[PDB]
Amino acid sequence: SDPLLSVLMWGVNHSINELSHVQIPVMLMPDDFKAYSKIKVDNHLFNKENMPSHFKFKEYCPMVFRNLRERFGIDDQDFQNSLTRSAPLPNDARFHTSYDKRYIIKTITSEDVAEMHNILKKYHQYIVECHGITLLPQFLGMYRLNVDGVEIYVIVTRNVFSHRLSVYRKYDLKGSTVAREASDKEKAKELPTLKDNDFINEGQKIYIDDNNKKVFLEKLKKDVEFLAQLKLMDYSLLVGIHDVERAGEFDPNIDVYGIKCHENSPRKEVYFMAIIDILTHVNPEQYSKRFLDFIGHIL
Amino acid sequence: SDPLLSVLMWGVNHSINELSHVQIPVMLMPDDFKAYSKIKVDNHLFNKENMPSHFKFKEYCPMVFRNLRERFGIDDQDFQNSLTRSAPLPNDARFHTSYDKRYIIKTITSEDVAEMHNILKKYHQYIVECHGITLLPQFLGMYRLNVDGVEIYVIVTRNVFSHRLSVYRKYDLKGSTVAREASDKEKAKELPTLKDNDFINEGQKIYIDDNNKKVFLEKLKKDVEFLAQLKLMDYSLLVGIHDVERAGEFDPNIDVYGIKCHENSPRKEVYFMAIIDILTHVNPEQYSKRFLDFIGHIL
Ligand SMILES: CC[C@@H]1C(=O)N(C)c2cnc(Nc3ccc(C(=O)NC4CCN(C)CC4)cc3OC)nc2N1C1CCCC1
Ligand SMILES: CC[C@@H]1C(=O)N(C)c2cnc(Nc3ccc(C(=O)NC4CCN(C)CC4)cc3OC)nc2N1C1CCCC1
Repeated sequence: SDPLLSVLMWGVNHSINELSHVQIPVMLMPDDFKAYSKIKVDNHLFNKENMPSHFKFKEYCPMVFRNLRERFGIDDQDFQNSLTRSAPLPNDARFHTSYDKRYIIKTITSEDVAEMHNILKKYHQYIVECHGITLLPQFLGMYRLNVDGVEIYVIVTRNVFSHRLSVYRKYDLKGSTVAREASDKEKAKELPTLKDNDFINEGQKIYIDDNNKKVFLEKLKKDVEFLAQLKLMDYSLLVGIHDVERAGEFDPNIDVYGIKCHENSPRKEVYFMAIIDILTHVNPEQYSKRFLDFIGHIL
Repeated sequence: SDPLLSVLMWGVNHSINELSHVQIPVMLMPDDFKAYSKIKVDNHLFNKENMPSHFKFKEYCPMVFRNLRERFGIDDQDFQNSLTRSAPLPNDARFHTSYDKRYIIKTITSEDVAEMHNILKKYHQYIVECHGITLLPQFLGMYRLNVDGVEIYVIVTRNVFSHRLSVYRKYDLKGSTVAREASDKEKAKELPTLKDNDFINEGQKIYIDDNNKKVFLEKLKKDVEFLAQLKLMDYSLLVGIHDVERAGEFDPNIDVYGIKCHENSPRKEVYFMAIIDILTHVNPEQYSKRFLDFIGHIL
């Protein structure tokens, strides 16, 4: 056990238990976007084996994230279990993934937390309008952890990749002018992280039918315009391919970002694509177009 | 809902959930008697309907009371349910009783808390030696509650009376020289609180067989010597009678203080007797003898 993780599991557990008692209305009030719950814990000569002795836990806008979870088809108990039944696994910007591979837990700066607060209402409204059908990150919770001296902020999102089906290739696409190539140290890992020019060079094709491709690009258009209108940029399209003839039917209700290949595909492939890395604030305007140009071409 | 109660239920719930994860050894260490766990909670614009916005909860020596509960045959989950499933009921020195009538919850002074800390180790050792078979109060938990401005201390004990069988008469016996009579305002309540001279005047007899009477007085002797040796005094014998031919078999494993009447008793009676009010610190020495003289006579 690493203390900051134990506090997170402890905290998510506590937070979801509290909410289970709250009466949940259909609507959020404007105050729900300014809300939080803090808990400070001090154990003197008690419970040394599991928890640290002195820790704080803060949940931002618990009602908003409760409402978002349900809008994204996530039940609070399942969300609880996925984060609590067993520890989240590391990858060390480092991230953790829930033991069941459903959720990602990433450390963010206080600046990112400030930007999240800044866009949360508009983000929530967007999710309402598109009925939760989007390629944007699905934000599920946001927390502050303190363990004697160290303060960190985390956000929780839905995993873009599958919780069963492995992924043998991964891309990260921005469609920028500034030459985007991968480095060689990455290449030597179980799954590297290829970039723009690796794609427009290793002759990578995505075999999805002309309907699936139409829906996707329509979504992508709306999402990216929303991102641009908030003056956000430097986001990527995360692309991940699962070869069936290596490890292939999936659950579209769990692996919500999956798209099957069309019938004429050279190999049985499942694609996982969504937008990631949205919280940084040449400009945002053309970045969106430049992003849309690129993806329209490569797909 | 009265806020201080909600905090207590909340707090007992939280505390028992924490312990459920702790590995419980057979032995307590000396540090366990100096231990505690504090939790401070701040909700900003959140959860107004159930909890107060700002409260603190402190549990003293959680390991000791965990150990005592089990020694008194109380399971932590049942204890939890009894205090949490529905609110405790008032009687307003005021007290509350769990909704299932199993437990008493009384407010105490910081001075009482200090005295409890002072005697807890010796008290625990006494419970070990008598294998939990005693007429002393069964202390099950001790807490501090804060709700914005107001700080209170509570202790939890097992109810001397039954959780089913009603009680139509109640005495409170010290066996003092100083004339002990009841007042008339008490008499007009559903169950008054009669005192020494009400007993040695209304010709009250306790019809228990000569064996039951032998065991009881032996216990009483040991208990009271223990109390005296801690320089404690001003405790009473709480006596409560249940007439079967008004409202009578009981569970000796729940109503642990009950004694059936012998076969020749004029009416079918069940007696509930135990020591109460021990935490005040002419002297303690003879008070014990004086107490023992009286009870030997009246029983
Ligand atoms: C909130 C961060 C952001 C985001 O916005 N969302 C929505 C997101 C959703 N899902 C994922 N999923 C994964 C993305 C990359 C990897 C990956 O690179 N895995 C390798 C596997 C082999 N080896 C152990 C080394 C690492 C694994 C993922 O989950 C299995 N990542 C997301 N990211 C990324 C993660 C942190 C920065 C970008
Ligand atoms: C920790 C306080 C102390 C103690 O040490 N123990 C062990 C204790 C264990 N059990 C009890 N039980 C009851 C004792 C008295 C009464 C009683 O007087 N009830 C009336 C009933 C009708 N009406 C609503 C008005 C009040 C009810 C009890 O439980 C049903 N009391 C105890 N007391 C006493 C309680 C506070 C001071 C003395």
